[PDB]
Amino acid sequence: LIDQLHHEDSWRLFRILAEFVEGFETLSELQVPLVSVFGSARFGEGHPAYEAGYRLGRALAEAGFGVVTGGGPGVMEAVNRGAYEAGGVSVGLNIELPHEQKPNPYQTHALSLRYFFVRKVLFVRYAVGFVFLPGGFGTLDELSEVLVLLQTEKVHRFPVFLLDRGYWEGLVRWLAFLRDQKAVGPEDLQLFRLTDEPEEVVQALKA
Amino acid sequence: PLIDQLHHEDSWRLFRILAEFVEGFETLSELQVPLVSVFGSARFGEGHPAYEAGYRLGRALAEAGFGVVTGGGPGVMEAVNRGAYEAGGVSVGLNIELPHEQKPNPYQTHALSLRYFFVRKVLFVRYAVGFVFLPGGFGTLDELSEVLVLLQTEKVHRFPVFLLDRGYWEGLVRWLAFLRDQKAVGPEDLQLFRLTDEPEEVVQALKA
Amino acid sequence: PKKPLIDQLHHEDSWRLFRILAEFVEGFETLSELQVPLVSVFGSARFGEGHPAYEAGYRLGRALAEAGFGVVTGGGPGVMEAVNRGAYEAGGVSVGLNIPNPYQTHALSLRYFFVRKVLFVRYAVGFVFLPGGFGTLDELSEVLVLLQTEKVHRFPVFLLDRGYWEGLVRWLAFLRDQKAVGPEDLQLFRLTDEPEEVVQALKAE
Amino acid sequence: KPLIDQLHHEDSWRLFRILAEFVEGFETLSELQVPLVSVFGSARFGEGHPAYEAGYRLGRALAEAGFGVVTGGGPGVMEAVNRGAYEAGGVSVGLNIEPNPYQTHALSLRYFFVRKVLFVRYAVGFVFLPGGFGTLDELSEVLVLLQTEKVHRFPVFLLDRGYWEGLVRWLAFLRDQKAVGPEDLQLFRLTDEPEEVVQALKAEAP
Amino acid sequence: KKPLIDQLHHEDSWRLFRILAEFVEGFETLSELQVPLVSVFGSARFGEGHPAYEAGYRLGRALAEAGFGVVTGGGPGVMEAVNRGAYEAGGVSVGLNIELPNPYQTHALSLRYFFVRKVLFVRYAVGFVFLPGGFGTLDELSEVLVLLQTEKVHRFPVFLLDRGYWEGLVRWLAFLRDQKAVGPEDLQLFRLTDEPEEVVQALKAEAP
Amino acid sequence: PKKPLIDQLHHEDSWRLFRILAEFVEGFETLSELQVPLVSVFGSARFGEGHPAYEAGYRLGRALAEAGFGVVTGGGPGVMEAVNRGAYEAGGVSVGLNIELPNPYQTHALSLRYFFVRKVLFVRYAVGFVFLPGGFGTLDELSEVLVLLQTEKVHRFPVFLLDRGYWEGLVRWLAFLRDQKAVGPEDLQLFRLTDEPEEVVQALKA
Repeated sequence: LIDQLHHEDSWRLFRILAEFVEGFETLSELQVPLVSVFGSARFGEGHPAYEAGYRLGRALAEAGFGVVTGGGPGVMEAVNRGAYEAGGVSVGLNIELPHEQKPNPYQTHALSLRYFFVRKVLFVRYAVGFVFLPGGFGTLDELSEVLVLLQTEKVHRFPVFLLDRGYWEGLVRWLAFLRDQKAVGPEDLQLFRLTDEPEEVVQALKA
Repeated sequence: PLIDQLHHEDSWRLFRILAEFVEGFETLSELQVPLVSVFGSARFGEGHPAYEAGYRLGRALAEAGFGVVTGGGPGVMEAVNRGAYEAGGVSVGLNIELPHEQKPNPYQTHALSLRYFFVRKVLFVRYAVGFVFLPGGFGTLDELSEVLVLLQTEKVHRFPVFLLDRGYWEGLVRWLAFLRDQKAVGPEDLQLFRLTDEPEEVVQALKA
Repeated sequence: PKKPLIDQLHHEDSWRLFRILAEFVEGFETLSELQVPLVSVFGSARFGEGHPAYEAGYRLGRALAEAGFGVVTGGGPGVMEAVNRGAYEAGGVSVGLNIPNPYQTHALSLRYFFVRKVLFVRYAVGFVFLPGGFGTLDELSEVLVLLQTEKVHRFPVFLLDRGYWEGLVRWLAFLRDQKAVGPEDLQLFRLTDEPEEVVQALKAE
Repeated sequence: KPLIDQLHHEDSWRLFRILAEFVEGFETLSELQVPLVSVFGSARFGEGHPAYEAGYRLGRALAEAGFGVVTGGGPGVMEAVNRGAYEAGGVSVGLNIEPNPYQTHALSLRYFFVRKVLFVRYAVGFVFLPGGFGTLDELSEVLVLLQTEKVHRFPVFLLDRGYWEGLVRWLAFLRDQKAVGPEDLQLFRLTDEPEEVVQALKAEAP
Repeated sequence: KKPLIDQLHHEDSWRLFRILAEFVEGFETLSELQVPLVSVFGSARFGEGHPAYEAGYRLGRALAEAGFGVVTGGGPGVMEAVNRGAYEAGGVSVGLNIELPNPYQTHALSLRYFFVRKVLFVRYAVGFVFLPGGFGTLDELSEVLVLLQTEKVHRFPVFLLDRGYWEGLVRWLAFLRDQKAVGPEDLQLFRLTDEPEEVVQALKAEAP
Repeated sequence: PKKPLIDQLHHEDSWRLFRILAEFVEGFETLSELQVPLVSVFGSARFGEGHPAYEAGYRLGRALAEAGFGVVTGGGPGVMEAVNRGAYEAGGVSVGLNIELPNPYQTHALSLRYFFVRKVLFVRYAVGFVFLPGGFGTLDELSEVLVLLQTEKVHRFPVFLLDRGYWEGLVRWLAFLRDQKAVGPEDLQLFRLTDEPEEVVQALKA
């Protein structure tokens, strides 16, 4: 049987298990409500998405929320920074990639994960809401994931916001096409909300 | 006490999660044919273009010698499992347990029932030699965006990714091209997938 | 081909063990959430429609349901099916710990027999045994040991059909004569020919 | 508070204890390098009793024929079996339940169902001597497992014709009642001589 | 012919689960004891007749009568002396046996890993007594001193029986403090004493 | 108020144990993929630059890296840093098994949370072990090594104590243990005293 359980590669589960445990340990003991935030790892200082990210972080911490990001560069860094400097709780769920990049230096708690799926469960398990700033493959990845879990009711409902109407217009319309094709329910597009103001997102969560 | 702390951690959930991973590995590991993950709408039934196309793809892959792995649900997944099943090929369903349960189709040579989307998503890639996305909705988009990420960042081998039915994906691909003009995605990232109208082209690429 | 269940376990394959643990977790959630009092019943898997034990099984399930109790069986054919059927058709809560008859309100799907053994007693308010073979003797035997050694909370145990249990009960009296069992270990179970005497007894506790 | 009643779907640690016993038991038994015969008998019949003498001689002969013995590790007949095997230079295992001095290998278990798996997992044979509830409990489980094929097949022997007479005659009643298959009673053989048990086991082994 | 440690590999899951099992059983078994636990380690070679062995018995018994439970490495020699003394006195006698066990243990733990045994030795100890021994005893003593010095475990008195036997070692340790290799109060982590009675005496002076 | 590491181990918190198991996994992976022969080295964490111990450490590291060996230390300050620094600066592979809850001369810096995992990592791939003047930590590591070697719990490898003058008292006392018969005849041969890195290198070479 040595060959079977080998091709089974179950030993990979020790670390996967270590990652879940630490994650539950760390996130479950936080005292403030957690808001998961996402955005481009590539939009740095100056970029509208970065500035909006920093303002989002700041406002969330000053409202009592803690922020959970991938702890990477770009708007993630901006969001961690905004909440960090404001003194709020700032979590980073760092993913280990073949083409790394150091974790931003604005994490109150920093978790280092090897698997996206563990990182994904941790983004949802303790969230009172999710906010998506302009991003790329990774951001769409997270979004589509939350949409499914909500639409299918696998996880309790929670507010989902997409910041910057013009950036997301393209996706929203295709989703409307999906609704026209009857691929998604008649009320499924109301699972998320578009806005151009961070302040508006925070007010909505503050309730 | 710590009893409260351990309670908030809610780790007893891992027993089931682990059982599903272990069972999933034991099962898929034993299969002896290259496995192709296939996705499509759970709502487009018999008669619908996506369904017929799915039936043809399922049948073609089995003929070529591949086993198909789907979410075991209705619509295109059913058609894909059926095409494979009826051509005598290995047909796998990674059925997901939902609040408003859809019934598992009857065309699965191997059926697994999972409570967790993430476990199911892992089993979908761990043993795949390719991915085919047929018209679908939120469920399909979620699988597509996940695999694209895994390929873009290179966490898994760059196996072939196909999107069947050009006109259907047009909106998404154009928006992705916009993500490119914005530099939110790499210059070559749109080459991670191939858009096509011909099931034959997909099977041919996988055979090659 | 595929080996017997127990033999599929190898000291090398440790992760496989979590499949057993998860079965316990799931089983405990499923049965503990139920609020009706749960009475376990075991009996022959070969006595079908028209057999005395089957008819008795049907009357028992019915009476138990009529009384507000829930019944827990092995979920198979024979007197087992009779009991789930009698309870089920009377509007009672019917549970089956399946290793399946179509008379189950809650059908548990279990891979391991020993998890079932634990589930039969973890929430038991009583346990009734009807005419059966090895499986029934197996289950009765374990229940006596478990109670005799106090590995589980105490509950009444009834054996239905005096003539049928006769030989075994007498042999047990012999074991007591030999001093293999304690002075009052045979007081762990009660003998009766009436499903009504079983329901009365349980209601009285 | 009873062991079973302490089991809750949320108290993970109690579930890990079950895991721990499965791990240490499979690890210990699997590495033994002699065919393993399980033995069960009265915990109450100490030296002087005919079952004890029978158990002592059985373990002895077992050890001498190159078999290892696996008992519950308690007093009485179990002690006698371990002792007879131990004093003959043989491997002598005790699956102690939460212990006689004649155990070359001693396991500490809290969960009965785990011990029950370990009793049969590597069993090449199973012998039952005169006993009480514990003995009836183990025997009847082995027969169910052999009957429904939940474990590889292995011989089962009952020792002391006069003591098991009531139980056997009744199993015949069961077969006649047809609550048991035609050759299900054939799953075991009733005997008086421990030496033939060992002889028959050697015959069923190459 | 393979040493325990060399059999560990990141892919050999079962051996890592045995490590898991030893922690689970070790912590459960010891945590449930309702008597103050005092760990004792000494020569596995010195037998009946030798002072160390004799003193082990007095220690074992005196501890049991003062209401303390004893935890030893569970082997022969002085280890067995302590187990026997406490046991025959009706006290709680624990053995952390290593599968390289004396019959005087109220609870016998089967251990294969030296590092799991080391943790279990101090996890619940309210005192540690060291009798004349060899490599094993020095090893366990060094461990305790480092864990205490370093605050890796809660504090507890440490006693060394037989001022003569330990003479060479304590002076060398004194040399270390002279050399600044150790801190100003690190030699205070232990005390020499000639009779078991004294240790049980100093112990009785503890938590109210 | 938090407590010392060990006291944070509760019997009810079973899942937290996988963090330890994961640590071993990662540890075994990191170290086993290295191709250079790994020599574990231990010494005082207090003796810094200028202290004979530190200077001896630097030369030992240099000597081992130049001879082709990779060094493995606890990764801290004092003689540890000295050793890593000597090998690192000589272009050798420098490894530190750091307990993080680390000196700048490490090619590979492992981050460990459990000190007991580290103890296994110090010997699992050891081709040899060198101990320099130190205190409680060094003696603790020496003892464990001697015990694991004595009872053959790990493959044999050379153990060297550098600075005869400093180890004198300990070695003298150990000889006393042999007179007392607490240790075996050949047991003291498990280690060797030396006043120079070069003897260590010529030895490892052979």
